[PDB]
Amino acid sequence: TLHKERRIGRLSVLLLLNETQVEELERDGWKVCLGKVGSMDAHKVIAAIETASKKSGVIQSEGYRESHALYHATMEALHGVTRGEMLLGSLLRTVGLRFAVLRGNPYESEAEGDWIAVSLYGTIGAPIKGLEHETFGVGINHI
Amino acid sequence: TLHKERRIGRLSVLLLLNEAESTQVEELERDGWKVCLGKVGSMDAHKVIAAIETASKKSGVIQSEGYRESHALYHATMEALHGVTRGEMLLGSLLRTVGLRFAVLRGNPYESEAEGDWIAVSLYGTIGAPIKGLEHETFGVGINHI
Amino acid sequence: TLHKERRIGRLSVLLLLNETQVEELERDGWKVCLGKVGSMDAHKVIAAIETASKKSGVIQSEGYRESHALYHATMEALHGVTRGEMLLGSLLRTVGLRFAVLRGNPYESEAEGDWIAVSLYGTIGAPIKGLEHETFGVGINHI
Amino acid sequence: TLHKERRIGRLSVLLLLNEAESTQVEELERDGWKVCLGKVGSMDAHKVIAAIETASKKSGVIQSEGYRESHALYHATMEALHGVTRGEMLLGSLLRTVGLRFAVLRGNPYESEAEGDWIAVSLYGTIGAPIKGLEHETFGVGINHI
Amino acid sequence: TLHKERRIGRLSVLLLLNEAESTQVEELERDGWKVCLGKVGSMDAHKVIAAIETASKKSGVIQSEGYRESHALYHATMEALHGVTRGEMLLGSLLRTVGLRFAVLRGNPYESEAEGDWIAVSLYGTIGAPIKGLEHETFGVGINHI
Amino acid sequence: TLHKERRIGRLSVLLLLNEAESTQVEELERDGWKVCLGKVGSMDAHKVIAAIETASKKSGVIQSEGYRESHALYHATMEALHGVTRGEMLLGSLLRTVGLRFAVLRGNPYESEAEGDWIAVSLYGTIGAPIKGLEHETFGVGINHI
Ligand SMILES: N[C@@H](Cc1c[nH]c[nH+]1)C(=O)O
Ligand SMILES: N[C@@H](Cc1c[nH]c[nH+]1)C(=O)O
Ligand SMILES: N[C@@H](Cc1c[nH]c[nH+]1)C(=O)O
Ligand SMILES: N[C@@H](Cc1c[nH]c[nH+]1)C(=O)O
Ligand SMILES: N[C@@H](Cc1c[nH]c[nH+]1)C(=O)O
Ligand SMILES: N[C@@H](Cc1c[nH]c[nH+]1)C(=O)O
Ligand SMILES: [Mn+2]
Ligand SMILES: [Mn+2]
Ligand SMILES: [Mn+2]
Ligand SMILES: [Mn+2]
Ligand SMILES: [Mn+2]
Ligand SMILES: [Mn+2]
Repeated sequence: TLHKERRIGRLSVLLLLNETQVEELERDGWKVCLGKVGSMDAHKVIAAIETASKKSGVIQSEGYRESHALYHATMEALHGVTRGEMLLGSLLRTVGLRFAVLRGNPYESEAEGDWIAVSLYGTIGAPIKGLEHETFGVGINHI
Repeated sequence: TLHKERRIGRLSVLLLLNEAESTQVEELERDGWKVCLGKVGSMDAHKVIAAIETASKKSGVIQSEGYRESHALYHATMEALHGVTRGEMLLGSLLRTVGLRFAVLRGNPYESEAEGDWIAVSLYGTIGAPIKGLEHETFGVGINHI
Repeated sequence: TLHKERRIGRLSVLLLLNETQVEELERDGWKVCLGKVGSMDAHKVIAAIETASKKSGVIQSEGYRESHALYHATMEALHGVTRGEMLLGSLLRTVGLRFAVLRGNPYESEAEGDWIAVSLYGTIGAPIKGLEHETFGVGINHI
Repeated sequence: TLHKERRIGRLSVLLLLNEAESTQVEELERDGWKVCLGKVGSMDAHKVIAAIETASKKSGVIQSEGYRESHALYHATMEALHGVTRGEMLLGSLLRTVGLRFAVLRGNPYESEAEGDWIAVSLYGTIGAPIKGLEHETFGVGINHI
Repeated sequence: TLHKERRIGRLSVLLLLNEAESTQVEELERDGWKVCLGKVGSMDAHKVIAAIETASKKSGVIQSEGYRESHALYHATMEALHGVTRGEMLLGSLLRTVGLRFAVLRGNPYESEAEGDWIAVSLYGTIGAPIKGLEHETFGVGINHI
Repeated sequence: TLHKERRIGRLSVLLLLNEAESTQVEELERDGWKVCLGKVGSMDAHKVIAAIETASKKSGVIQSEGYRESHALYHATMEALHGVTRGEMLLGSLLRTVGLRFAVLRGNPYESEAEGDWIAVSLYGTIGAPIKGLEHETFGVGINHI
């Protein structure tokens, strides 16, 4: 059962859209990461979220287990951004994204352990400036 | 070019995530924005499409008669369900259910008036098993022209 | 190398859209089947094409090999009709379709054997009359 | 309701499959139809999207300036590539190539003028390995509102 | 680094395809593996998932309480179904059915004791028309951290 | 009806996972099966496909000339890749790579001599980040009539 006050998905988004909310979240038991990425190569958008998440202390740089949790969460977020085909550049479109990574327990029971949320917000469009609209994605996984 | 003050997607989400109590709906409307808000919980994805659709028709978000409007919204709803289902646009057949809250926002988000009106379909809620506690959050935003 | 005069895909479509072209095609070495299907259940659209194909002599009712060839071809056609999600009814949409099945060799070499083409044309829309547009699909497989 | 005389999809295909030599383009145009025709062969799917797009811009099928037009056509091209790729919208990364012919038709296909204008993207050609003979036919039709 | 002697994927599959007075489930358990075997035949995916989840909770492979382990086993099954369905995670609605045998394995397949527990869902059986003899083999394996 | 002794899927997989002075390829060939084994590691799907196709044509599993058998082996590989990629048939473009071992088997797995020849492509290895130790097992099997 989700704890009304710690819905990690909702929080990672509210954090992503508003222009230190991080301090507040960190004051509560949240591990938080933030970054920007503009690319037409999905692997760059993925490598950046991983690099940022490991740089800050959101997930362990050592081992595979947390990288697995984060990778799959990003994949679930990239789904909301690409809507059907997980392709950017190859389908003549590129993204300018802002992302947010949260790690912690969103449930009432302490036995649920930590979970990780990957959130993406920005524009998706043609390889030109004024040719795009908003794109959103949120990935949630157990870690 | 886009607007810092009129990003239909961002806005539509803000309204979706906020519980109370103030009227963020009044603000958007007063500002040339057609807005809809409803909540749907189903094991059938078609019920979620119908729900949003109908509400978008009662509240003059889109036109009740015709198809051109109902079409731009169908794909918006669809593109919103991708973020929600992430891969397989299936719920009950995949032993999963959704408890959702939705927001349909219609209006032009561009600096240039020539871009015409657009519509966004944002979704939020939970996705998990048929049983109550087992689940986590699920998000989805769809932006179509109209 | 395809034989300019016997492009099975092109022929199954030209046959599907025009209001006996079948006789002519049959006069050449083509096995042809025709039918109509209106449904919100994909399995019905699939079972009809199979039933029609076996009734007429397009494929063998006996055995699995030809049913396999036809099933996969229909699946490839259903892709063009559903565009992304192979769902009709469950995604609040239904179809009224006309289909065409062709069997024969479309290549210059006789060693290419027979191939089978599944073609679909009609409307895809809401569970209401004047709320739809055209949908098309063509599946091609070796048999 | 639809028209027996103005089904943008059916028509767009007829023009695509016919080789000569008469001018079926003259007929459609004379009858309030924006029409485009080109051929593209690529191992890169983006080149097929660009090709159709650009031609639709040179020939005033859609508007060169703005986005609202370029958007309705992108999804049409996309929905057309589903019929072509059938599952994975990939070509070269899946060791396959396409030799295509495309037709972009813009105009209203409904009995009621209120439905506004629509655009269809039909594709036809071959899909097979990089080598010449190895391949079979491939078809795809995309219909978006605009 | 995957400990060459404890490759959870490979083992679960070998168990799955083994015709054997010789219990392999015994060895696997003597060694720290929690093992579960089953069989479910159906034209409904949600029944296969359900069948695997219930067998897993009854035997001790995963916890009956809490979401965490259920979430882990769910996505793992999902990934195994991908191999079985190859494209469209649908059975009856695409006029096809499956007769599966299934293994679920839990343990640490790595050298480092920090990797913790992982889980593998493995499927093997047939897939084909509702009619008895028209079908061919199908296989699927999903691995996930738990 | 799948002849219990010649289940092409199961065999190809067992061969794939077998550590063995004991050649199984021998028995399979003594019995009418055309067998091919290989290994390809890469972050490019088109290389895996290519690798399988070349090995298959060099050894005699499929004809080097004509499209028919190539078309058969192509879709079969495609279906096997689905299990390996589970959702997105992409490797490097999704920051991941695979180290596969592969078997290709050709023969009639049915009782009736009319079913003719069928073909199975089976894959097993790892999938994970470009960096050495971060990965887990992956499996895939595609069956098709040839
Ligand atoms: N609007 C498109 C992206 C795009 C590319 N070019 C123009 N638009 C989408 O939904 O992804
Ligand atoms: N975790 C699943 C939903 C679910 C099904 N059962 C339990 N949870 C998802 O991401 O959609
Ligand atoms: N036009 C939709 C179908 C639909 C259902 N309801 C309205 N439209 C499509 O592309 O499939
Ligand atoms: N047959 C493949 C294309 C192909 C690749 N290589 C040979 N043919 C398809 O249906 O797309
Ligand atoms: N051969 C089909 C199953 C099937 C349906 N009808 C006949 N066979 C598959 O690969 O899923
Ligand atoms: N675990 C991923 C592969 C991966 C990419 N990065 C790390 N691991 C998969 O299931 O494909
Ligand atoms: Mn993984
Ligand atoms: Mn549509
Ligand atoms: Mn099959
Ligand atoms: Mn778009
Ligand atoms: Mn989940
Ligand atoms: Mn093919």
